[PDB]
Amino acid sequence: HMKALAKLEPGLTLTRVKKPEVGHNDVLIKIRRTAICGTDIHIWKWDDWAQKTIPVMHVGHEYVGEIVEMGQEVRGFSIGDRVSGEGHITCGFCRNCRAGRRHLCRNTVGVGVNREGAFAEYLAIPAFNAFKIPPEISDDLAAIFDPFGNATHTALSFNLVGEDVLITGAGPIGVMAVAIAKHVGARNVVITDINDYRLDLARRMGATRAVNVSRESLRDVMADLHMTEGFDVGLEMSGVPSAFTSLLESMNHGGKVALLGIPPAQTAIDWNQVIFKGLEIKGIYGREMFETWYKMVAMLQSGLDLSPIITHRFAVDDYEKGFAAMLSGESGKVILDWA
Amino acid sequence: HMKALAKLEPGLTLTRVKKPEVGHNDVLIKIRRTAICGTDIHIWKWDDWAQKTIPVMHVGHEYVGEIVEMGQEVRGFSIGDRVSGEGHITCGFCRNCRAGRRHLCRNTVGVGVNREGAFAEYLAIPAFNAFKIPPEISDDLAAIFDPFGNATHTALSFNLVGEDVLITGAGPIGVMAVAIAKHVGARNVVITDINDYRLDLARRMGATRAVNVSRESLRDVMADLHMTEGFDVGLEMSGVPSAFTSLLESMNHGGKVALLGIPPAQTAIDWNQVIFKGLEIKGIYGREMFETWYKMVAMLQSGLDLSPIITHRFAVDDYEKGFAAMLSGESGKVILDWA
Ligand SMILES: [Ca+2]
Ligand SMILES: [Ca+2]
Ligand SMILES: [Ca+2]
Ligand SMILES: [Ca+2]
Ligand SMILES: [Zn+2]
Ligand SMILES: [Zn+2]
Repeated sequence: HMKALAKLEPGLTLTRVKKPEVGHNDVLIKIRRTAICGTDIHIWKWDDWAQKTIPVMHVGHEYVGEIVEMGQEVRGFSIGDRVSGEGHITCGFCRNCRAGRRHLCRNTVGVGVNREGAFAEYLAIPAFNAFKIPPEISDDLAAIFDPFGNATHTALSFNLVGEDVLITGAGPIGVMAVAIAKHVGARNVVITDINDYRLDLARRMGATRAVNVSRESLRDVMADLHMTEGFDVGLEMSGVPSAFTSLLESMNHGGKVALLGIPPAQTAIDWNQVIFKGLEIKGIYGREMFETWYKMVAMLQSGLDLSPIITHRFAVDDYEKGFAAMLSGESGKVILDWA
Repeated sequence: HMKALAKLEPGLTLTRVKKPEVGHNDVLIKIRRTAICGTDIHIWKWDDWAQKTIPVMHVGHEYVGEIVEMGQEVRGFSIGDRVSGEGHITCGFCRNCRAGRRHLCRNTVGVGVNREGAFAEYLAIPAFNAFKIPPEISDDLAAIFDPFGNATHTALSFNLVGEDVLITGAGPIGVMAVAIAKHVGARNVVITDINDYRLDLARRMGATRAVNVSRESLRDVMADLHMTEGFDVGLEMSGVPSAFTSLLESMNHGGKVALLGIPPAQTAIDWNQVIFKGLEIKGIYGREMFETWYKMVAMLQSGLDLSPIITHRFAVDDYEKGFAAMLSGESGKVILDWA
């Protein structure tokens, strides 16, 4: 049996459950660190989709661990390799899985959502959903590779060299996009939100301005920076309609927009912004490919500093405090330690 | 004095007006052919914007003619050169005009809208808004260079080689985009509308299928062509919300969308189509640059056949019949002759 954080009955209980089975193509991962994700607080809340999807089962899916066992068909891994992995495990043999487009596999299950999650001592997943972490990258950073991949997918969508970048949303992914943008040559990087704590973190991660748009005018900020013509690149991270609206209004002619945050169903936009300015809008799908993760590793190996994004660390026994910190909204990523 | 087609009092009267003045940087064009544009029928109707903007003045802006006079500062033109030209004349000396982005000039006037138009024996415009037509291109084709430029701007936005292309809207610009798409290597080219006449013209210009979506199911058509995965490229020409909705639903993963038609203000779209499929959406601004027109000439010189797009020709005295044909909706482009 193994210790785990489960939805036994809101909240999560520190339960105890049997270890997972290892198929012919599975790796067995002994978990070292797990981050608390935005999906996780929905489960903790026993909220909308939480009451509709969780089997009731331990949750979680942002993790790093060391391989302790593998099936007899697993290729390319040693016992002892440190790995992180994706949030959704796929079939691995369909045409789409075989070509790396596992976001297209017709049989995806969510780790910690549809099946056993990473909030347990041991995690079994298919080898093709695992990603080896090199020893120069810490466990805490490895544990957030999945949201880092979304930030990278969004922020590297366009060339940023000497470009002015607007980011709407200072959640963890938006804050990582700030640091990426400066790393890859952006000029002005302006991020907006309504949370002073999250924006202060963004400033510490290199934002030119971190603008609380309920306290300060984005237009004023642009005039302060001598860029009244508008931004070259906009990364929409929040999914909030007013943020999207303000981002489109703030783009210059020929501006490029990456859409990561998911708008509500009846979101109307001013398509005159898109057409008259010739904007390019690119949807950033949720489940990035491992080619993104290889660029992630390379950036970390080049001195990209993501460390400020980790604001709280707790032992797994003290998981209650980690969800509290996440809930306040005054946190970056929160790490649970399983040592 | 010169003969002209004016809004003297709905409809347009064959009036008689003084010739235009020639500034230092103007060319004076003796008009040969003029096409009836979608803006023109709005003026003929005395409709929404027509009652709000026309000075009451001769209208029109799709033209070809021969230069008969020029100002003393005009460069690069001979008396006798055949020219077409853009729908909006600009200042020509601002930073944006000097770099060819006259769609960005802060002082643009609409030919036949804000100022004297092309429905007259003589037309004066700034030399930098004129474009020389080579002798191997007929006058009738030259007269439609402006909508042809919009079709080219839209259809060449993406690489089409071996790609399946969906075009929504079989107006003249959509029909020209069909012929362009096949010329530049597209595989399946499917166009939709609700007008059987316009679709039949599209079929004659090379459409794989021309689908009346009130009589026939686009989904059925795609299953007939073994492309259930969806289209690679979608060109939205109509501005109709249901057409836009159906186009987004019909794109495959990684699909590319060019947005030429202008949606109504409160158009909501399903952004899940954009994000989950990773679609790329590009706004096609109304006033394309002359780099587009040079590609247009090159395609015509390579055997692109636009001739079927001209469905009616009338003398200028018989202009009443030309507006009648345009109004029925059973026409391609309609040419008025001024010889
Ligand atoms: Ca991810
Ligand atoms: Ca710039
Ligand atoms: Ca045009
Ligand atoms: Ca295809
Ligand atoms: Zn699969
Ligand atoms: Zn200008």
